[PDB]
Amino acid sequence: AEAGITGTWYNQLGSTFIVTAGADGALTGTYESAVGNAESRYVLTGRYDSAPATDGSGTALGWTVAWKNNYRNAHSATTWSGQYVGGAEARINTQWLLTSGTTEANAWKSTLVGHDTFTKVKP
Amino acid sequence: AEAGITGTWYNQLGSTFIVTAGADGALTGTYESAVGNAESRYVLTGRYDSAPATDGSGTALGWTVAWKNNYRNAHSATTWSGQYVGGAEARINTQWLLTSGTTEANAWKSTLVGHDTFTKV
Amino acid sequence: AEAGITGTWYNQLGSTFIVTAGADGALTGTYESAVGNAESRYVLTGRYDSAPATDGSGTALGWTVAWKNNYRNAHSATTWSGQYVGGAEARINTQWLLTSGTTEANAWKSTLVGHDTFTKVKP
Amino acid sequence: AEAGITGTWYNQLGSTFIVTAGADGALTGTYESAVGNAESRYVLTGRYDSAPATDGSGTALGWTVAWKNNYRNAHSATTWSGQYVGGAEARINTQWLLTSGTTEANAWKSTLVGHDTFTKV
Ligand SMILES: O=C(O)CCCC[C@@H]1SC[C@@H]2NC(=O)N[C@@H]21
Ligand SMILES: O=C(O)CCCC[C@@H]1SC[C@@H]2NC(=O)N[C@@H]21
Ligand SMILES: O=C(O)CCCC[C@@H]1SC[C@@H]2NC(=O)N[C@@H]21
Ligand SMILES: O=C(O)CCCC[C@@H]1SC[C@@H]2NC(=O)N[C@@H]21
Repeated sequence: AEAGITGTWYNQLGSTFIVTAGADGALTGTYESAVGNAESRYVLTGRYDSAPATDGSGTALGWTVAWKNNYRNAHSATTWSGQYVGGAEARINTQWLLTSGTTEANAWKSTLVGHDTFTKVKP
Repeated sequence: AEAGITGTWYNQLGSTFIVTAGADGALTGTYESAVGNAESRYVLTGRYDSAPATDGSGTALGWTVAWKNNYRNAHSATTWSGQYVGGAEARINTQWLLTSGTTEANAWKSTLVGHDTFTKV
Repeated sequence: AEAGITGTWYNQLGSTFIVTAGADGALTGTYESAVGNAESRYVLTGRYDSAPATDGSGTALGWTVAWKNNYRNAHSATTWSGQYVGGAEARINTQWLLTSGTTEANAWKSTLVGHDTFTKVKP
Repeated sequence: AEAGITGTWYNQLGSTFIVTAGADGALTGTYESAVGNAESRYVLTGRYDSAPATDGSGTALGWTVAWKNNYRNAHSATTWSGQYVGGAEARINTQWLLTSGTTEANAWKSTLVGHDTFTKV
């Protein structure tokens, strides 16, 4: 649900995700990573299922962050694909892909894969 | 500059991707899939490096599509992560993650992974 | 190390992994999954770095299980790629790919991706 | 039966894969990579469906290579998961995970993902 997704979330690495879920299925906010070639906040944009199933299923969503802001440019972008599970302890479970720009030759080693779990902070 | 990312692209499955790249890094557009539980167009939003390195490297980017529109709701979302290479034959080489909303018990098989290559041909 | 890897391991889904690490970098054993179209034990084969780095790095390894035994055939195979971290609480952290045989047409949806963490049981 | 998996295959990077498939599902052989921190041949072991479905589907399989041999030790291992399709032009279509041994702090960037297509050409 939008209200459930909107808020401040943190993951196991200590990164911060601030997001607003719009009525049209949109997600906008900023992301701050605790690791990597990144500093300060970066803009994020994404989409989510604004009409999930009426059962105990998670709400599918995803977002992207290109790691360029006014202070650094890492020449990379990460996309997180996962689901939102609301409740007393709401979590967003994801798997992500991080692609770095490379020459054709090194293209075989351009993408990392991992997974992150986010916990919502009260409010 | 010289990022002919804006345009209509097609992938090996015959899906169509129409995007606009903004000077500061935004990507907006619509996606139409030739396969799956989808029909007509869906809204996409992403980001790209608006200042790629000045060496022979590609431009990293990514975008998301939540598979809900006025015709169907597949309760899933796909994110594509990859890089753009321009020139005579410009291509966008990606790897994607498709997550469906499941119950806890089926969370272990909620995500598919694949790769798509787009061209303007 | 071989001695450290050899043993019985379980993951968060309740699946069992019994393995022997050979001096030549080989892994052989059986796997029993708590979920899926599987029943009883399946043979597994893999390899590991028999000469890791002398630091606090994990030992890279991977193994495969084709889901066919004398009782079922799911027409699929899973490969786990990860690292072994030994110590008092040794763990094997992995990411896996599960490919199902399909017709060319449905090949775009043939592979699932996930991650599993294994805990070693005493002995 | 009719699984011409045994043989010498090559992928788009020019790497060579020589494998033998056993009647009960084992795969054994050697791998030589044209890229990376590797040189000469490495041992591979895997498994495949020795009884694939009798419809027009491919044969699922997978194999592992730990990148250590008498010449180099890259402290990494790659696993390829995919399916074999035979016929005039037989191919093995895969997705792979390459994990390097890291310290805890760098565990978040320990794994690369990619895709390789093999042919006997
Ligand atoms: O190093 C880079 O190229 C940019 C920073 C990447 C940080 C990654 S994105 C996935 C993972 N989750 C995080 O919170 N941070 C890392
Ligand atoms: O079935 C669904 O859940 C919605 C359609 C999914 C279509 C996928 S997304 C990745 C791949 N690339 C495409 O162009 N279409 C498929
Ligand atoms: O359903 C199938 O095709 C065969 C069983 C798959 C079980 C998978 S493999 C990865 C994950 N980890 C487990 O312990 N079980 C599931
Ligand atoms: O650099 C290393 O760690 C060892 C060599 C890795 C080579 C990889 S494995 C996947 C891809 N396919 C190949 O044929 N080679 C690269």
